[PDB]
Amino acid sequence: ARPARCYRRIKGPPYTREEYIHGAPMIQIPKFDMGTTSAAARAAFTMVAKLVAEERGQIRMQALEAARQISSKYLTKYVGDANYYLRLNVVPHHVLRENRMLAMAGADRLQEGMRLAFGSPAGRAARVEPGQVIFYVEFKPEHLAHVKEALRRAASKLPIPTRIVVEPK
Amino acid sequence: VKRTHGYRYKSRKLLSKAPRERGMSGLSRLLYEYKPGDKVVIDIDPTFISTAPHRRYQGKVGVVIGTRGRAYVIETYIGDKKKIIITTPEHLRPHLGG
Amino acid sequence: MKFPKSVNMYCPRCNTYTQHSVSNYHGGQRRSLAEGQRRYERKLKGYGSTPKPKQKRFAKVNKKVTLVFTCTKCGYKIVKSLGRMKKVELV
Amino acid sequence: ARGARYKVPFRRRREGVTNYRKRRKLLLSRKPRLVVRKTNKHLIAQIVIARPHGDETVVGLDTRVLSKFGWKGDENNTSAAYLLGLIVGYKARAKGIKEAILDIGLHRPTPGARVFAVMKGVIDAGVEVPHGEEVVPSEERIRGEHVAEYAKRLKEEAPEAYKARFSRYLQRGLPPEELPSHFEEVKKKIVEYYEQKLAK
RNA sequence: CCCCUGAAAAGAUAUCGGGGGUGCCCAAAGCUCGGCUCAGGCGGGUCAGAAAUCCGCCGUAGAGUGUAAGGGCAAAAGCCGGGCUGACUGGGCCCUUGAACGCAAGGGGCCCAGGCGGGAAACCGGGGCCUAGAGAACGCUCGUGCCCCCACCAGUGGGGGCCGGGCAUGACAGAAAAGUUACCCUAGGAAUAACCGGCUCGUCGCGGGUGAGAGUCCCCAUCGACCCCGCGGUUUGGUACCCAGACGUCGUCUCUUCCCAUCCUGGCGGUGCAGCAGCCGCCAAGGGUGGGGCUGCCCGCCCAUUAAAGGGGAACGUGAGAUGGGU
RNA sequence: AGUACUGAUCGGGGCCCCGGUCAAACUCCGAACCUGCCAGCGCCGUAGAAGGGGGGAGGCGGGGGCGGUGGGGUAAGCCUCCGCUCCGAGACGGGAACAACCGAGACCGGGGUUAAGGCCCCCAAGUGCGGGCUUAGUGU
RNA sequence: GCCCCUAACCCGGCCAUAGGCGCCGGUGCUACACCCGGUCUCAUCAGAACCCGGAAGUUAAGGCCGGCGCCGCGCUCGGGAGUACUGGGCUCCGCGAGGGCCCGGGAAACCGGCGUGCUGGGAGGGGGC
Ligand SMILES: [Mg+2]
Ligand SMILES: [Mg+2]
Ligand SMILES: [Mg+2]
Ligand SMILES: [Mg+2]
Ligand SMILES: [Mg+2]
Ligand SMILES: [Mg+2]
Ligand SMILES: [Mg+2]
Ligand SMILES: [Mg+2]
Ligand SMILES: [Mg+2]
Ligand SMILES: [Mg+2]
Ligand SMILES: [Mg+2]
Ligand SMILES: [Mg+2]
Ligand SMILES: [Mg+2]
Ligand SMILES: [Mg+2]
Ligand SMILES: [Mg+2]
Ligand SMILES: [Mg+2]
Ligand SMILES: [Mg+2]
Ligand SMILES: [Mg+2]
Ligand SMILES: [Mg+2]
Ligand SMILES: [Mg+2]
Ligand SMILES: [Mg+2]
Ligand SMILES: [Mg+2]
Ligand SMILES: [Mg+2]
Ligand SMILES: [Mg+2]
Ligand SMILES: [Mg+2]
Ligand SMILES: [Mg+2]
Ligand SMILES: [Mg+2]
Ligand SMILES: [Mg+2]
Ligand SMILES: [Mg+2]
Ligand SMILES: [Mg+2]
Ligand SMILES: [Mg+2]
Ligand SMILES: [Mg+2]
Ligand SMILES: [Zn+2]
Repeated sequence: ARPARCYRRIKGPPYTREEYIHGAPMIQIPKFDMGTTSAAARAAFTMVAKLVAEERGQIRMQALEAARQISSKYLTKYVGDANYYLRLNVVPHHVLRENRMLAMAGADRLQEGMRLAFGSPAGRAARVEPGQVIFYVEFKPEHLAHVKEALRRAASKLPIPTRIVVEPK
Repeated sequence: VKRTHGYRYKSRKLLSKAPRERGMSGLSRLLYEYKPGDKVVIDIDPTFISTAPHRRYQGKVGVVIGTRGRAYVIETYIGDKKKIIITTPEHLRPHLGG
Repeated sequence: MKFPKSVNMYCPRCNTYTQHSVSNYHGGQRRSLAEGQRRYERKLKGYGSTPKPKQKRFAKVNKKVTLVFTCTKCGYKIVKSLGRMKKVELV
Repeated sequence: ARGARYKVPFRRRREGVTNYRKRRKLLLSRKPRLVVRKTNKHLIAQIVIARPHGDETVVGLDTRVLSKFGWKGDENNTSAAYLLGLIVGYKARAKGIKEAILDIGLHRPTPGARVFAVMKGVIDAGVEVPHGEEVVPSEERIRGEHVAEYAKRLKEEAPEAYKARFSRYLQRGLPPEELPSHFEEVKKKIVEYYEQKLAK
């Protein structure tokens, strides 16, 4: 895959209508809510931590997934699934394109260079704004250090600067 | 590709109607008797599109010049050229601004 | 498309609607005494290349459907075209 | 009804009194409309001019006006329809109307109907109303000979059924077998009244 | 040619921009009048069933409307039935194609006259609910007119003319048209490629953050999944700014210099450093980095040594210095 | 902006309800803004508006800056649209040089005052003034 | 004749403040209805409907009027909010995509509040000329 800097910047309109996009990729993220998802048991949790974007840009689906695994694995190992709720708040609706000569992908992909330069689908990304909430964690106040560490580890995998915001529910 | 030019070639928004505007329209616009010299506004009715003027005349103010059977002859301007729109009253409204 | 073999149609000579029989149009044979044909044979005589263009590439798939309506009362003939489509079936 | 995307129909359409397609075709004429309406008891005849903010009724009358000329027949039979049409036509001619277009609304245009009886009365008063030659009822039905023949047969066959079915005629003092002559007298009265008014 | 989007709420608007369609089809899928209401759901009902015909309740259109897309449409523009042929004859004006602003064909609208169809009437009908299905000159053919002309006059046969329909150019504002040149020739072009140069860095090389996991235990001695941030200009690519009256195109030889992201030589540290060895990091470019076999090679592999037998830049250094194996 | 039509999309709760994420080819709402007619102001105009006729063209390769996340593209001193301005066809001051960045529009000669920008020297004008930060020659 | 006032009826305009569901009332001389029949005009499988002829019955329903609750809808109402967005200027910040300052405009969702048809012509009825 290309470096994420190639697709970090928002440079055009959103590309999301899958009934018009040919060969649109599937969303590979297997689940979006972690931990104790039922609201009856979330009533125990009183602290809210939020990993929040600082700049405007695009996060790739693989980057979101890697942050999700690192944060969820840390939270399971050190807080236990019965003591937290973790939600990846954004969905990668945007479809990324790449212009490259390749295999059987249309007769217009066999012409080299910038001739017929509209690329084929290459992945998915979530277009985010400043102050947008990327990760949302509900937790009991005793696990604040572990939750902040999990959010830091998740933030290490993302292409844009972020911050952690802690507050009461 | 260069722009195609049908008689209604960029008229999706102009010919769309809101859900509260659906169906037949009121008949009061039929009952305005315009005399020569009256000022009218070309406001296209989408339910009678086959008799409606071109989209370029929407919102333009014209002067009634005469009557042809049941239509009205309206002298208007597109930029600086004088154009003649012969249209029935259902696409016209009286101009109240003088 | 199917078209009737007889219609009720206005006749300009009768100045009224009469019954018209319906037939397909058939072009007449080119007569050798036509002025253009005479000029063409004159041009064909003598040495030289082929003197006139002859179309090689054709694009039409159908011809314009042409029909003759004959007034049964007076024999006045009206030839009309129904547009470019496949050949009609008289029924 | 349910949701913002529901389009409520026009008030007169949802009350079921105006066919707006037919109304638009009538309004294209640009002529006055002879509106004829039927009820269970009376007949309404109006000469209407349509305006952008509301129709203007030049003349309007139901069949209660025939009592002014001494009608003792039914309120809404064919003879009553004709007399109402005559009065409305004379009033419209007084007010300046010389042509009109028949407007029957949701009623059916069956031949010999009371709406065409009203139209025939209006035509005889002196107002031109276009119509086919096969819809106006016969002069026998306009005079009311059908009512008289029914009353005669009912009196011959079942007298108690005759009294029950024509009680109001007998209260009024006109037996239904004398309907044509009384129609003739009332028509003479109306014609003389409005013709003297027109001369003066 | 046509629809949506691009298109930035008047108009106009491009790219080998995105999603699609067109070269038809229909005597009914055309005209009109009337009646009715669709998809779907629910209750009851012989065969009968998920689905047949029947009774009723709900049902904003979730149906249908020939055909793309968009728009329109419910006592209808849909469905059924009745009657029909206006998919009519002769003309005019206007809109669009073609913005303001010149300019074909085609298409649409409003009408006047003739004569009709449906309808009580109003009213509608010059094809298809609307926006696509479209063709000059010359020639030929057909229709039409008590029509006009053909050379001193009349006649006969024949020819031509005006008006209208068709026969076609799809490269669709209209030549009738296959290759090859490395044997090649001309006029030009950096309006336009190949080399170097410029811009860019996807690719390539290099560095860093993170720490699942491995490491007997032990994330970080040594690695570093899933991801992310960068640098160089050392490969390849993109673009086409300069250079076609010409900057000599690979490799090698010869000779000089520069960089450091260091292979050895100097200094230091860590180690899963007992010694011998090995691995990892930092400073450091003064010096060294060789001889052969294979391929034109660059590269690569191999041989015997060696402290080690590093990698790059200099118009891919250096053909007015050579060589000429390759191209 | 919304997620109500057409679509996607994460959770909870009981086909519906609630919260959540989206739409160039979705839209109940909806600006700034642009645009038609009328009246006025402003300005231009009888030393001649609108409108029309005639002769002669050049040109029909454009480019730079800024703005439409314009559309495309990894990006490009890249391709292709929209608008103002400037270069081309425009002198001159500043920017270290420099067509289009800032200032500014040049008949000739002289006097003065300012614009951009600058005032330790090169170099005209300040080793100017108050407070605070930096130890890296960071930076200028 | 003409002027004024005014229910239910007729012809309309705007086309949900007018629609939907549920509950409680009022209205009946006249008017609107349900209603009673099918000889005639006309109509179908069916006098159900349409069409015709009536007046025994009833306000049960429709229609019209008044009240309440919910859903939907509306508003030039308060908040949201001078927020989002935006026309013009800038040697103003940021590595950059971008953001900032000044002059001028300025929403939407949603929350609360209020409202839940208004109106033109005619008939009929009442009061004057
Ligand atoms: Mg862009
Ligand atoms: Mg064009
Ligand atoms: Mg049409
Ligand atoms: Mg526009
Ligand atoms: Mg079509
Ligand atoms: Mg119909
Ligand atoms: Mg054209
Ligand atoms: Mg033009
Ligand atoms: Mg066309
Ligand atoms: Mg002679
Ligand atoms: Mg051409
Ligand atoms: Mg060039
Ligand atoms: Mg090159
Ligand atoms: Mg060179
Ligand atoms: Mg790489
Ligand atoms: Mg680490
Ligand atoms: Mg290169
Ligand atoms: Mg050069
Ligand atoms: Mg040279
Ligand atoms: Mg040289
Ligand atoms: Mg040379
Ligand atoms: Mg070093
Ligand atoms: Mg070289
Ligand atoms: Mg040489
Ligand atoms: Mg040399
Ligand atoms: Mg050789
Ligand atoms: Mg949003
Ligand atoms: Mg605009
Ligand atoms: Mg050009
Ligand atoms: Mg430009
Ligand atoms: Mg300078
Ligand atoms: Mg000085
Ligand atoms: Zn004839």
